[PDB]
Amino acid sequence: GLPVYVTPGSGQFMTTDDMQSPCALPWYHPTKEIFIPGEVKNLIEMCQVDTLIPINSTQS
Amino acid sequence: GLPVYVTPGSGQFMTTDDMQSPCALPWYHPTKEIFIPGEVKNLIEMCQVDTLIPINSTQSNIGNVSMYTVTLSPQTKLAEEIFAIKVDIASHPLATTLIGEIASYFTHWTGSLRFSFMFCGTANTTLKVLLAYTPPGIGKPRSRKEAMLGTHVVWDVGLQSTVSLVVPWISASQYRFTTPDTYSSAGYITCWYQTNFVVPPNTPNTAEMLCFVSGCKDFCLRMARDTDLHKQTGPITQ
Amino acid sequence: GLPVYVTPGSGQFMTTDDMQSPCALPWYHPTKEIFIPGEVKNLIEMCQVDTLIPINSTQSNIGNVSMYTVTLSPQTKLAEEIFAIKVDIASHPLATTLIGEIASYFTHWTGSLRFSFMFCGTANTTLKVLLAYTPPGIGKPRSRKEAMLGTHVVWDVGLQSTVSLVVPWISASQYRFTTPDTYSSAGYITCWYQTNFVVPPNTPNTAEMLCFVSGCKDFCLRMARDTDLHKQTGPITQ
Amino acid sequence: NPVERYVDEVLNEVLVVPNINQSHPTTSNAAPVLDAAETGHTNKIQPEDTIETRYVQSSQTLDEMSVESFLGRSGCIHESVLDIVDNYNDQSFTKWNINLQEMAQIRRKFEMFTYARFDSEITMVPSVAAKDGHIGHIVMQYMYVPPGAPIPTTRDDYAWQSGTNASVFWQHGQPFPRFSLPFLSIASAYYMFYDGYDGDTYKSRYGTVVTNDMGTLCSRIVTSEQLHKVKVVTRIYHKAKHTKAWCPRPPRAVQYSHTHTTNYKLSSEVHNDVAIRPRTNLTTV
Amino acid sequence: NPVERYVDEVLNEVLVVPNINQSHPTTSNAAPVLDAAETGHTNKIQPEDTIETRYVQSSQTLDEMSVESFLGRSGCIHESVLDIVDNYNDQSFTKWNINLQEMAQIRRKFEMFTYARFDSEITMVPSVAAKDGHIGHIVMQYMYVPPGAPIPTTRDDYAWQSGTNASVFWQHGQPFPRFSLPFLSIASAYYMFYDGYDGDTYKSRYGTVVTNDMGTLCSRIVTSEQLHKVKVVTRIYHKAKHTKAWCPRPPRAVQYSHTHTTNYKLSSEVHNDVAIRPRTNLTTV
Amino acid sequence: NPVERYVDEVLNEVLVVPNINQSHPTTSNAAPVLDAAETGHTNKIQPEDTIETRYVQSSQTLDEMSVESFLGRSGCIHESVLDIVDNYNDQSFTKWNINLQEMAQIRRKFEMFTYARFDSEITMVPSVAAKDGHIGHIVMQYMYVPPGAPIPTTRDDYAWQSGTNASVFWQHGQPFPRFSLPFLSIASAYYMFYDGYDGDTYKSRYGTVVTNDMGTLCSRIVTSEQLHKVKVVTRIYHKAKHTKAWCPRPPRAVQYSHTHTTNYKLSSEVHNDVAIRPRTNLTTV
Amino acid sequence: SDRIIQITRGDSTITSQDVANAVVGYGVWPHYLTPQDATAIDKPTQPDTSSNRFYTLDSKMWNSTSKGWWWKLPDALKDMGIFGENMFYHFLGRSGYTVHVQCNASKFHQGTLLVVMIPEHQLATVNKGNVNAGYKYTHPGEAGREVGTQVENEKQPSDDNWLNFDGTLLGNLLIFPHQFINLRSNNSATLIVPYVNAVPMDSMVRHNNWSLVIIPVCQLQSNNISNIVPITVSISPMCAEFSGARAKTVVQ
Amino acid sequence: GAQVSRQSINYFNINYFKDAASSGASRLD
Amino acid sequence: GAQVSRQSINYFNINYFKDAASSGASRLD
Amino acid sequence: GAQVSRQSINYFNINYFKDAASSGASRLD
Amino acid sequence: GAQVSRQSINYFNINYFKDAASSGASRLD
Amino acid sequence: GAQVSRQSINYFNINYFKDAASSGASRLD
Ligand SMILES: Cc1cc(CCCOc2c(C)cc(-c3noc(C(F)(F)F)n3)cc2C)on1
Ligand SMILES: Cc1cc(CCCOc2c(C)cc(-c3noc(C(F)(F)F)n3)cc2C)on1
Ligand SMILES: Cc1cc(CCCOc2c(C)cc(-c3noc(C(F)(F)F)n3)cc2C)on1
Repeated sequence: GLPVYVTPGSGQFMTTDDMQSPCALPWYHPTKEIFIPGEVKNLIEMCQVDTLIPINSTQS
Repeated sequence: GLPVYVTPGSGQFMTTDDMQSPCALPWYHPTKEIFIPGEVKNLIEMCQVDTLIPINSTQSNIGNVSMYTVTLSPQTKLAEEIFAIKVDIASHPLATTLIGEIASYFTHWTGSLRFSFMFCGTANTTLKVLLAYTPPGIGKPRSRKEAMLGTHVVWDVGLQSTVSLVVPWISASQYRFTTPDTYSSAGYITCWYQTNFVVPPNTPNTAEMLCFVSGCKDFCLRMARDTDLHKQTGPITQ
Repeated sequence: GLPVYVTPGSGQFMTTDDMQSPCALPWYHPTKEIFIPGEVKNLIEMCQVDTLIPINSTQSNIGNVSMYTVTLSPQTKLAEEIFAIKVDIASHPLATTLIGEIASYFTHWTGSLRFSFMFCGTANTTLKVLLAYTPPGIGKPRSRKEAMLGTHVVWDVGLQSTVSLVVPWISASQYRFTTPDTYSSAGYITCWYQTNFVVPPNTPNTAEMLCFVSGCKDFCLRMARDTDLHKQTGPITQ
Repeated sequence: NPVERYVDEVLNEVLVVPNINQSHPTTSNAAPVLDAAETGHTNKIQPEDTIETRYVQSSQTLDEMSVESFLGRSGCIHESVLDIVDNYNDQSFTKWNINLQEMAQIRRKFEMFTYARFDSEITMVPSVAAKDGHIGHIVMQYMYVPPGAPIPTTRDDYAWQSGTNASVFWQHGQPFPRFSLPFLSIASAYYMFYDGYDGDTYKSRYGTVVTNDMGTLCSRIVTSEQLHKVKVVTRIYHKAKHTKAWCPRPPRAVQYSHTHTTNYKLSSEVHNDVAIRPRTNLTTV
Repeated sequence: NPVERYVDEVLNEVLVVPNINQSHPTTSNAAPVLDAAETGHTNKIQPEDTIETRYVQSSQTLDEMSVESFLGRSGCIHESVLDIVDNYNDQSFTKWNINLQEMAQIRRKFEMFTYARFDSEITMVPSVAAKDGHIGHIVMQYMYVPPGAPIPTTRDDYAWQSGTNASVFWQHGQPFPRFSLPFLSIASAYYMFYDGYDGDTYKSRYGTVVTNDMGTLCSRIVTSEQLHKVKVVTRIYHKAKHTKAWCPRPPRAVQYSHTHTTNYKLSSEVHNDVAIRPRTNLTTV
Repeated sequence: NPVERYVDEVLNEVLVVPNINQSHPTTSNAAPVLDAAETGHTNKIQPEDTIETRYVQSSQTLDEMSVESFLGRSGCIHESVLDIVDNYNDQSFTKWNINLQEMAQIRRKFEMFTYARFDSEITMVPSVAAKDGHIGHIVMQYMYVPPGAPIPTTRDDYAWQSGTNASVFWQHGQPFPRFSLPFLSIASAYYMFYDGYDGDTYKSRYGTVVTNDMGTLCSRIVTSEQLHKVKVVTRIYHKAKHTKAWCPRPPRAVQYSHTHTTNYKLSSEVHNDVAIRPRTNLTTV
Repeated sequence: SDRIIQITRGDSTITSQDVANAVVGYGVWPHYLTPQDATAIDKPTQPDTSSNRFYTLDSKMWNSTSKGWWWKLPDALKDMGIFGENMFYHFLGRSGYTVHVQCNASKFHQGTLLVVMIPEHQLATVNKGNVNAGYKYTHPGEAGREVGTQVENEKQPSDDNWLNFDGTLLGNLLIFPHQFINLRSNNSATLIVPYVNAVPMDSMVRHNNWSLVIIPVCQLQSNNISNIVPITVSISPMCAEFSGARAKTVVQ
Repeated sequence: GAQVSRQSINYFNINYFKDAASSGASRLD
Repeated sequence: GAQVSRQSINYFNINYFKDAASSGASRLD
Repeated sequence: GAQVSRQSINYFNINYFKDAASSGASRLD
Repeated sequence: GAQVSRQSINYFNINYFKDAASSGASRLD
Repeated sequence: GAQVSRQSINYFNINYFKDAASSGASRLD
């Protein structure tokens, strides 16, 4: 077969990796997506909304 | 050689994976395929065929053909109830029907159900019956008036012996669980006397009724799983 | 590098796999191929050649050339039986023939068989014989009348010493097992006197007959396997 | 478009279900809800015919309900045991008469059809239990002996040479072995059921045992005797590929008893032998 | 250019932030800094409106702040334990009612939205501890039992055949198992919160437990009993892929108590239950 | 079409068998069923000539009966043993005079031809048995010593340097070693049989030993002496590739006795030495 | 009129003035074997009208306690004229059928029969280990088998109609070609089935392709029970062909 | 060998072994 | 199957499995 | 190096090593 | 995705991951 | 990067690493 060279990192599990993997539910068709108001695509949309500052947060 | 990176999952065995593998019998040529009547390509073809509901499956009836028939007869009180069952495709009076058995191999279901009834009294026996479907969010109807407020068919027995009641797909979510789970409990089907069972003299004062079930054009199952309608408690030997 | 997913089967050694592998003798140049008569490209070429059937392999004959001949002679009773064997290509009287030996390296067989017979009496010896093939689903014929109701050839001995009987492929399934398995048992071949063995005076009152077997244009074997017509019970040493 | 075909496979939208159209109140002497089950045909009435429906755009697909999908999942069909107790030569090898009748789960699925034609994918899961501590270097040999081939009677039988039979050697620590098998019958399809015999006498055999001879699976621990005893259990999994099925039938309703036969047991209280649950009465949901 | 599109993904410059333009001193009756928070809208004033800014070319990108990125990291959601103490048959298998509520870190992130739709990537990290010395040959089986399927009650239950359920077999020494799951709800999105019940009585259940039934994860040590006892801990990690989220909400401010509920504990000194740190007074930075 | 050629290989329909045509009753002085076996030719009569046949469309193929397929399966040809009993230096290495005569199964197949030309694929299955418990780190070295090259006489012989010979090093836990060998004869084909001598005197050798010298296979455990003794058995498998065979012959009918010779044993009751089964009489099927 | 029918086969014609349409098993009409599917190479014999005709079996009596009846094909026709002769003189046979079940009563009678044609109906034995149904029990001939009567020998097959005599539930038999004879609607059932098997032709003696099962799902009732109500079955082979001629096989 | 399609979105449908039994699940319809 | 683009700098965007759930993180915007 | 054919169904017939003895089983006929 | 060049001697310069930090050593000059 | 030739029988002569010392045995003549 095709000669290959296994590189360092192989076999490891990185929580932030971005690989593909086999699907445990083949042929399964997800429920049709309906429109829902309020979709968020980026957290910046939430940082642009005012929220109150607990500025007078003394112990009492 | 080509530098590669072995990914997580490698080496594992997933019973539902879809990989290729070397053939143990190289050069082997399979027997020519001949035409055989009755080919099935999709299980939906089996869900669209009517099968009898063991609706009268009380303990004294199970193990008898009588577990499939409902007895009708002249009533002394008006608007009496004939039968009542949950409409959930895999709930119990209809779990062992063909569509119920197949639904039991899947986790989700959707679509409309077709319930049929065939009267088996004499040709001189008359009767009018009300078949009703009660959508969820309420208890089973306690009277004919309460039942007829929902979806229903008034069936008049005559030359044509069979009637069909379609239980429309009326749900909040696009699908429901096939297993008995309240949230996705689909409602009830009840049967009541619309008028009465009338016969002339010298005629049997009772008659049977057969009940069938199948799925409509919109019926569909999803997410394959193992069934709980069959088990193995010991080795199956030679 | 290229992300890969190691699939089940990896690392295993399948004796019938078909992979490539590095060569231990790089740059080596094989001896030029010269022409040699008799090249074989397919074993079918060997199944199409007649070989003798050790049809008379009784215990007292095995280990002698006489195990290959059938004796004929003047009869006192009419329509006597001469021989009877199963037609299954790997059954026993014909398992050790060339086609039988090759069939023993495969699990399935199909096609028509060609049985030939050569008379070896004097040029003044006459005879008519009936060679019959009995399709399955019935016992071996107990008489000539019962045998001639099936496929058969009436052979008249003359200038041409050999006759051929073709056992047509008559089976329910497209193939049969080569090993003695009832379900796919192909039937029998029997031989009877059609008239009699006649000779003038001063001529041997007995004569031999040789039996051959080979496959027709439709003969074919399938699913390679190891043979049970040969074994090894100890080490083979230098 | 063979590329448009591919997008549908990735999304699993090859077999779409029809939409529900809007219907209206009606008054006619055409009564679709009425029919005759005696004909043997199912009434083809749809929801638009009994109630006033709205227009709904169906998105459901039937892909997962296809025969390929239904029978295309690996299930266990056998659990082979090689338990070294006191005699390595006798306990380090065994054999199994191949069949798909010993495990209820996959057997019931295939038996929902009368005939089926398919290729097979066999996957093996070997697990070595250390009874005394170490496991050493375990190497296994699984050999397919088609009907007629010589069956080994000792761990060093010449038949293990596998000069023509197919053998798979597995080494402990390596991935699970796997291979494909083409449709093997001498007929056009496998018989899930067979109402026939191998003869016409009171002693003839009945059923699929007559038509479903698949040969034997012989296995052995290749490694020679080690100080520490081990117990190797190899579980065989099967999956159908490129499947076709004919004449569907009622699902098995009672437990299985033996291979190649529909025989069953019945107790004094039959409701315990079937999945049917006793109802209090006709009106108790 | 789909290639120009690709260069942006490699450099992570798909979502760029706007530049700051030069502004100048102003004097007008248009007062952007003044507004009314009562309207429920955020004042849209920018820096160029309050001070005299210079021109600055912004290079920052918002790619990493995308919902896909925020929820697209594997986090632990469960730690399964199989501890062999004194009975192999009872201790070599277990089950878990699947959910994403048991581990605070990922739970809090998903709960910053009301609804979310996504595919899942499950990665398993098994680790075998040798309590007596050796570990032998450990082979594990993880089986997904969707709601309704039979749950195994012994290590040899017929349900382990996995004739239709999905099972992943892992062999010690091989890479960590991993697989994908498509969006599984019977609805269009998963409910992170649900202000509803499964009935209308004082005994009806409340919350996401009503809508988030995901089935059970059954696992067992496939290897049969070994002389030396082991403790196998399998940690399950989850990651969302192809994500969509709706209606953002306030982040969880106090510790979680139980799964599927917003219930919380409160001590006598509440400032200890929240992340807010007491200020000495209004002017002590 | 080289693509049409490929579809045939995948389906295994390269060599199709002819169809059976419909035939009719006949009456003539052309008698095909009659002939003369004395000629040495097989009567070429077909079924259409003896019975009235129907038209049948044959689907069978001869691919699997090809010489490439018949000899193209890996079979065992040797089982090398390195058993550490009491002297590591003497027992950790060995040698084998290469040949395909020691295992009956593959030997019989090749000997169905007089000459054969092919490339070889060698696959090795090593298995380490722990006689005392542990196996440590086993590394093996298999070296091909062509006739004439120096044969090692100790485990540290300089010949193990393998400066020019081909050596394969295998590490326990790694996949089974494998490699290809090109057709090696100094002639155009290998002799399966040889009716000749290496001289013309009463002491000259006879048979294939004269023409089939393939050299020696030397092997050793590379790992140095370990506390625990092991027994390493390496089984060698051979498979022919790109094969050609000439002049077919009768199959071996009795057991083999020695390598490179057709010699055989015969008991007092010869029917026990051959596969022929005694018939009761001529008419007992 | 859609409730009338005339079926002509060879020299026989059957009529009914109260039918419930007809059923064509799996939507495939019987036809002769084609050269692309054929395997046996000798020319088949096709008796045509001398074998493809209606043969009427022995009648059965239906009463309030009847549990059912079953017949197996081609076994049920083993002694029926030329068709019967042909199945024993040849190794192989192939055929489709027109099954016509007859049963009339009155407009004051009630009852329902489920008429089913089951392919490969492999019978079961109950509480007898791995012992299977014996040959003679599954080859009753034209007399068929009356459920609930036989004298219990060991190789006796199951007599549980609710479990289809094979371990599956009666209510699901409708997945097979079938019809109902509901006395208030029709007095006959008609099923036309093609040849169904994994091989193009088979042994007519060791293998039964179809099984005719008649189960009364609704008890026969009336106020004139002394009047016997019989059930009669008439079967007609279709496209019957045989191959591999020889002497006549003698069974048992 | 494999079947390459184009439209650009190429569908390289590879068959790694020389036997039909070796390939994965079949297409539907 | 995968989507090949050209400009020359080809972007072979492979999808190794037959299900959408199998692929990696989605594109933004 | 390998022999590529087209018709579209390409048959990439690869030979991974530099020696003829290295390749798999031969074609028939 | 990777940059393919031609002259014939093609230089398939592959980048197996979606981040710039993932690639190997840089070109000089 | 590798040198692709055509005639059709393509000879993909790949060089997997960026150094000349990394490649296999040289061509003769
Ligand atoms: C109906 C029907 C169809 C079948 C086929 C079942 C598959 O059975 C097998 C199995 C499980 C393995 C092999 C096999 N071939 O090679 C090997 C090994 F040697 F690698 F194990 N095992 C061969 C068959 C026919 O059985 N009944
Ligand atoms: C909201 C919301 C969404 C979800 C889905 C969580 C994922 O849960 C799982 C897990 C973790 C594993 C499997 C699973 N499928 O197969 C297997 C195995 F058998 F390989 F383990 N495990 C199935 C689901 C639904 O839960 N709550
Ligand atoms: C006739 C005929 C043809 C042959 C050749 C048999 C193959 O024999 C071998 C084997 C089995 C191995 C090697 C070999 N080459 O390198 C190595 C190793 F060092 F890697 F083992 N073993 C060389 C030959 C000629 O023998 N008789």
